[PDB]
Amino acid sequence: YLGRGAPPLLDNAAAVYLRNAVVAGNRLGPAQPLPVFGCAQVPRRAGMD
Amino acid sequence: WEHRRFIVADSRSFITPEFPRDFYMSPVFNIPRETAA
Amino acid sequence: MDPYYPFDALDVWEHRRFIVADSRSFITPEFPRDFYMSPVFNIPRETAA
Amino acid sequence: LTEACAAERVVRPHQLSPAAQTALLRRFPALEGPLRHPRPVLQPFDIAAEVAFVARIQIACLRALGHSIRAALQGGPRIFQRLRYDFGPHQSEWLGEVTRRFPVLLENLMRALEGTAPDAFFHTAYALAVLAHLGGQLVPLSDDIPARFADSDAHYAFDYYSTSGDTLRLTNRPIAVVIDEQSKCRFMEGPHRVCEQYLPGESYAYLCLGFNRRLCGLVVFPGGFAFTINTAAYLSLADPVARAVGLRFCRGAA
Amino acid sequence: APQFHRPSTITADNVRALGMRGLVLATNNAQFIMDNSYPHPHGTQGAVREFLRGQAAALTDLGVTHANNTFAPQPMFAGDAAAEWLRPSFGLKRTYSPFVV
Amino acid sequence: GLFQEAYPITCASDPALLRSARDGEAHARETHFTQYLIYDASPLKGLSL
Amino acid sequence: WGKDHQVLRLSMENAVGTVCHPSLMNIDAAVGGVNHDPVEAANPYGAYVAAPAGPGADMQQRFLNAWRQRLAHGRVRWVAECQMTAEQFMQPDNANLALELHPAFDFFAGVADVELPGGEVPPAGPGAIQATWRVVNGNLPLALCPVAFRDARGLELGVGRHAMAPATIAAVRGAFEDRSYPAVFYLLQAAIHGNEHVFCALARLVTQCITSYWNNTRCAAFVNDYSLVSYIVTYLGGDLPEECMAVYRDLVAHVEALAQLVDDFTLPGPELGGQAQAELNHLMRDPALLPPLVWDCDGLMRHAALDRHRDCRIDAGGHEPVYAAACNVATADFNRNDGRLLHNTQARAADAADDRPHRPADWTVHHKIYYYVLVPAFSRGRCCTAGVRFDRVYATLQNMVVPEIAPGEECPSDPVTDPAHPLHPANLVANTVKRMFHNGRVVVDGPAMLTLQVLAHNMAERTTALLCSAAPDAGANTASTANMRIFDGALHAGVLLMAPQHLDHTIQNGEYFYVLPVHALFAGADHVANAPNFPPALRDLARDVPLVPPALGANYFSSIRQPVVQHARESAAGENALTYALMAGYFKM
Amino acid sequence: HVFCALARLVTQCITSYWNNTRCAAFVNDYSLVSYIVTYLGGDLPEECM
Amino acid sequence: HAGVLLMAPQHLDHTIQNGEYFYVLPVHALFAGADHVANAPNFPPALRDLARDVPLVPPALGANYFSSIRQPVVQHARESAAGENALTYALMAGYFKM
Amino acid sequence: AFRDARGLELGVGRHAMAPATIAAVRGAFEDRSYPAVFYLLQAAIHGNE
Amino acid sequence: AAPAGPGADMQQRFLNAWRQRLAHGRVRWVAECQMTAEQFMQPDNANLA
Repeated sequence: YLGRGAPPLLDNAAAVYLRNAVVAGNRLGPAQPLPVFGCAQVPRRAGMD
Repeated sequence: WEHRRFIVADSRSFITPEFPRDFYMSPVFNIPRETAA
Repeated sequence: MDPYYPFDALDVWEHRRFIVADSRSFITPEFPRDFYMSPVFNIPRETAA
Repeated sequence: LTEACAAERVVRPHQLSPAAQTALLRRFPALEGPLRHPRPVLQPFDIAAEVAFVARIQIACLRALGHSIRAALQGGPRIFQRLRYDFGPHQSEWLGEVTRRFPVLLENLMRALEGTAPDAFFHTAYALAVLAHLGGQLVPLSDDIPARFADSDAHYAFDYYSTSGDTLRLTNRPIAVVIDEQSKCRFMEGPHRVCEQYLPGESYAYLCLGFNRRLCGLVVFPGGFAFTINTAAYLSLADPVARAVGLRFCRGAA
Repeated sequence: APQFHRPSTITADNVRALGMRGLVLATNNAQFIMDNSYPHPHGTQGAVREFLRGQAAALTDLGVTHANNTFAPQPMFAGDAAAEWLRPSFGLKRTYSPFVV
Repeated sequence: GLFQEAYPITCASDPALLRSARDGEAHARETHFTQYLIYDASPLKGLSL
Repeated sequence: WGKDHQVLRLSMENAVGTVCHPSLMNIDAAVGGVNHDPVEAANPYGAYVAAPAGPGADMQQRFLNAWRQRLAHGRVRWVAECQMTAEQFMQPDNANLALELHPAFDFFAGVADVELPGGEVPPAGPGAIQATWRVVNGNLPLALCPVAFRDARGLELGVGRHAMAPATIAAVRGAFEDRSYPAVFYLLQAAIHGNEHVFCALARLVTQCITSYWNNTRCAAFVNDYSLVSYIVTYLGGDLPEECMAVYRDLVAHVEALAQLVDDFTLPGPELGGQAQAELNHLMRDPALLPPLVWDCDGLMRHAALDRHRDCRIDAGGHEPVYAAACNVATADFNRNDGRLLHNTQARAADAADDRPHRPADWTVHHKIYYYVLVPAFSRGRCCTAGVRFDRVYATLQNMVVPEIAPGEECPSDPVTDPAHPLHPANLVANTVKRMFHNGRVVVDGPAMLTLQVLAHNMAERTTALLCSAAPDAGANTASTANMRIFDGALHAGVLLMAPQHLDHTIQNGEYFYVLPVHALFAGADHVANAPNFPPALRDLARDVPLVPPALGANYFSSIRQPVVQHARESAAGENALTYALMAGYFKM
Repeated sequence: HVFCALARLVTQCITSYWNNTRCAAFVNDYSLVSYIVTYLGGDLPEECM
Repeated sequence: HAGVLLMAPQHLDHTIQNGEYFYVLPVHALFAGADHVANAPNFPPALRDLARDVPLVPPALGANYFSSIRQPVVQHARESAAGENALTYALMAGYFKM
Repeated sequence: AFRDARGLELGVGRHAMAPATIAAVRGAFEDRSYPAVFYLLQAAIHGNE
Repeated sequence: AAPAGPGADMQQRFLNAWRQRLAHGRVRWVAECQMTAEQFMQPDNANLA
C-alpha cells in the first residue's frame, strides 16, 4: 500500500476498511496517504539501534 | 524451408450440394408480410 | 462425397526469404472428424404464435 | 381522448363514433394524423407503435433475405469458388463432410436471423449495411462504418456465425474485409473477442457473411466456395416508410 | 369399476370409493397390454394426477373405518389453542400409541 | 546480479531446533516431524557473524 | 539470528503487508497475454455451463447422448490426481504447466464466445483461455497441496474442540453404506419432505422405524437429511435407549462443534457490501451458496436477495422465481415446469409463509455443514442425489395393507405371529408399502392409520434444477473480476441416495428416482454408471471422472472443484480429521 | 430369481449353522454372497450379517 | 431473585412458545446462551453475528467493566481445552483478590 | 494453558470428580431434548425445603 | 443503566434502544483473538496506551 499500482476494489466500502487495516502501524506505513505525484514519505521512528 | 503438399488454385474446383426438395418449403424461406412474432 | 478439383498435385520447395507473389493456405484441425459435430438448431419449447 | 373514449366506452379510438371523432378534431387539431391518415408509417393509438415500427423492418429484410437466398440458389448451382485457399492432401476429406453438412446450415442461419431480437439485430453488419444504402437512396449511427466503406463496392463488411455445434453468432464487430475469377482477401486498418483474427472463409467452423453499400452481399464458406447475392433486387423499402427509418438511425456528420 | 388398461376411465370418484386394501390387488392383477385408442383429456400425465387425488382423498376413508381406534389429534405445536392470555399453547409430541381397545 | 543467485543462511522453524546451530552442521538437526532446518550455505558461512 | 547473539521471528502474520493488497485480484494482462496463439477444441466437458432444458426427469438422456461424442475424444484438464508432486514441475507430462499461473485463479481451455447460461451443445472449434476464480484454498491441485498436508492441518485443529465419539461413527458408517437398506426409509423421507407438521403427525412411524432397524443393524436409520435428524433430536428424544439416542445427539453436537470454528478465527469489523464478516471469511456463511436439498424457500429468499446475485435461472419454463406459500393435494401439480419452489416445511401450516421464514440464520448453514462436509466424510466418493417422481412416490406411500381390527381384539405388534399385523405374510402382496416395510424388516403397526390423513394433507409436485449464479463478493470484486461467475446448482424437492443399490430388482433401476448428479460431491460411481438405458462406451469415463450433467454446474464454474473431491475419496484418516480438514479446505481466498 | 424363491431356506440354513459354529455358510460362491448382502439383510443377526 | 438457570437454549422447537413461561433476560456475561438471545422472537436480524461472540446484557444489570468478573474469566471457560477437573481449579484460582 | 497450568499443580491432593459424572452432567447441559417439566418444578420448589 | 420498569421487557426494550450505536463500532474488550506480541507491537493494539 506504499505505492499506487492496481485497480482497487469496486466495493469501495470494503477497501477503505482494509486500507487502514493493513497500514495501522507499520514501520513502513505512511501517515496522510498518497497524493497524486510524489513519494509516500515513510515516517521516522525516534531511534534506530 | 518448409515441406507440405500443394494444389494449384483454380476456379474449376466445385463442392457439390444436394437438396431434399422441401428446403425452400421451409417456414423462413416462405414468410408472409407480417409474422405472428 | 468428394468435392471436385481441376488439377491433381504439385510439390513446391518454398524458400522463406524468397516469397514473391504471395499466397495462403487452408486450416483443418487435429482431432478426428467425428468430433466436429453437426449443425444443430432445435425448435424451442415455446413459439412466437 | 380518454374521456371521449371512456364515457362512450370506446375501447380503441378507431372505433370512435364519427361525430365523436370530429368534435374532438374541432377541439384539438393536431389529431388529424392519428385519426385520418390512410397508411401512417407509425401505428396510430398503440403503446408499442414505435416497437411495431421496428419489427416490420426486422420482417421486411428477412423476406428480402429469404427470397434472395432462393434466387441465387434456384436450381442445382455452380458456385465453383471465389477465394484462394490451397489444400493439404487429406484436408479434402474435411470438405467431404461439408458436402454432407451443407443444407442444414442455411435454415439455421435464417432461423438465427429470426432467433435474434431486432434490438440485437441492429448491432450486426447487415442491419447497418442497409443503412449505408438507405443513406444512399447520410452517416448511420454508432460510426461503425469506416472512412473507406463509402469509396468502392469492393469494401464489404462481414458477420461470422458458428458452423458446427450450435449455429451462433461469433462477433460483436462487423469485420470489414476488402476483397479484390479469383480475388485474395485483405483487411482494413484499426475489448478482445476470439474469432476476430481470421480472413473470411479461411478456416473450418466459420460461416462468413458480408454486405456492401451496393447491398450485393456475400455468403463465404471455407474453401473459397462463395457467391454474390443480388439482395438489391429484393429490398422493397418504400422511401416514405424508410425516411422515418433512416432519420432515427442516421447521424449528421460534422 | 375403472378399467386399469385404458387411461380414459380414471376419475377421482371411482378411486376414492375404492379402498386401499383392494387397490393393492387391482394393480398387480390387470392386463399388461397398454391400450392406445382412447387417450386422456388432461394428457397422460394428467391421468396420473387424477389417479393420485383419488388415492389421497381416499385416505380419509381408510381412516374413518379406523375411527374407533386412534385418539383425538393433539395439537402437535404451539400456536394451536384458544386461550392464550395466561397459559401458552402447548405442542404435543405425538410419539404415543394411538390405540383404543 | 551477475550470478542471479541468493544464499540461504542459518534458519529453522523452532527456537528449540535453532539450538543445534551453535555446534556447526556436524550434528545439526535437519528435520523433526515438520520442523525443518537449513544450515548456512553462503560466503558468510563459518565467519564472525 | 540478528546482528547479535539475538533471536528474531518471522510469522505468517508477517505476510500481512504483501498478500493483502488489491493486486491479488489484478489479472487483466494475464488473460490478454495468453490469449493470442490460440488453443484447439479441448472437448469442453467441465469447461462449459449448460442452461437447463425440459424437465429434470429426462435430463440425463439429453446429456448422455449430447456428450456421447466429445467425451471419449480426449482427457479432461485434470489428470494430476494420478500425478505425484514435482511431476507437475517437470517439463514433460504436463502440457497444462504453462496454464497454472495464479494462486487465486485458473487458466483453462474453455468455450470461445457463446454466453454460458444457454445452449446445450457448444460449437467445438477454436478455443478460449480465460479465468474462472479459485474460491477456497482447497481448490489448489493435489501436487501442490499434499493429501497428508490436509490431514496435518486437520488433526491439529482437532485438539481443544468437540469431536464425535469413536464408537458412534461405526453405527453411522454402517448405516450410510448398508446395501440391503429398507426402501421405506427413502420413501418416508420424501413423505415428510422436511414438513415439521407432517413429522409430529407421524411420530409413531418415526419411533418404531429407528427402533426396529437398530436390532437388524447397530445403525442409524433415516440419516440423509439434516432437518430430519434435527427433528428426531427434539421431537422424539424420549422413547429410546440412550445407546441409540447417543448417535444423533453426538451428531448434532459435532455439527455444533464444526459450526463455531469459524468465529473463533474472526475479528469484529463492520458489516460490508450486504455481507457480514463471517460471510466474507468462510464459504459456509455466505448465503448465496445453498445446500443441494432445499425443501423450503429460505435459501433463495436469502440468496437471490443479495447484491452479489445475478439471475437465478430456473429453466423448465420461466427463468425467474415466484414462490408458493403452502402446498396440498391440489397445489402439488406432480409434473409441471414453472420453477415455483415450495415453502411447505414449517410446523405451522396454518400460519403459512411465502416471504417471512421460520428458521434461524444458521439453519441452512447447518445443512451446508451436514451436506457438504459430513456426508463426504462418510462417502469416500460413494453417494449421489436423486430426482423424485413424487407421482410415483405418492402412489406407493399411501399403499398399505393394514386390516380392520376385530371388536375386542388387541393391537398389532409382531409380523410373523399376529395375523392382524400389517407386515404379516397373509397381508403381504407385492407392490404395497407394508411389503416394503417387509423387504427390509421394519416393525410398523396397526396405528399407521394416523399417517395417511396427513399424507393427504401436504405433498410436493416434483424436483427442479435451480441454477443460481452470483458475482464475486465485496472484497474480491475489482475491475477485472467484476464479470466473473460462480454457478451453484441444486435441486428443490430432491433426496440423497447414500447406497446405490442397482444389483437388485426391487426398486427397478430409476423408477421413483432419476439420479441427476447435482455436483461432483454427489456423483454416482455406481448410481450413474448403472442408469436407465445406457451407453457402454462411457464405462472408462465413469469409474473416474465424475459425471456432472452440465445444467447443474461445471467443473470450473462452481465453488467446489475436483481437487477436494478426490481428497474426499482419499486419505484414510479419521472422521474427526476429514470433518475439520475439508472445513479447513473451505477458507475463502 | 431362484434365490428369492428359496430365500427363507437360505435364512434358516445360515442362522442354524450360526448357532453351531461361529462360521459363515455360503462363502463358496460370491454370486450367492452378493445376494445375502443384497436380499436377506433384515432377517439375520448382525453378528453374522 | 426468583430466577432459574436454563442449561440448553432450545429454539429448534415450537411446542412451548420460545420464551412463553420464561423470558430470557441475561444477568451477566457468564450466562448468555448464543441461541437464547439471538433466537428470541423479537430479535433484530441486523444484529445476528455480533450477538454470537458478545454477551448482550442491558446495562441495568451491569456492564463488563463494573462487574466483579470481567470478560477474561468468561473467555477462559468457553475456549480452554482441558477437562472439567483441571478446568475446575483453573478457574477456581481465578478468584483471589488483588 | 498457563491459567490451566497452575490448576495442574493444585489438581493433585484434592478431590477429583469420577469419570462417570463428567459426561452425565455435560450431556445433560447439551440435551436439546431436555424435558421442560423439570424447569417448572425447580420454580415450584423455589428453595422451599 | 438504572433498573427501569418490570423485568419482563427490560432486555426487549434494550435491543430496540441500543440498536444504533452497538453496531456502529466494535467494542474495546473483544480482543480475545489477539495473541502475545501481536499486542505489544504498536499496530493491532491501538489500545496499547
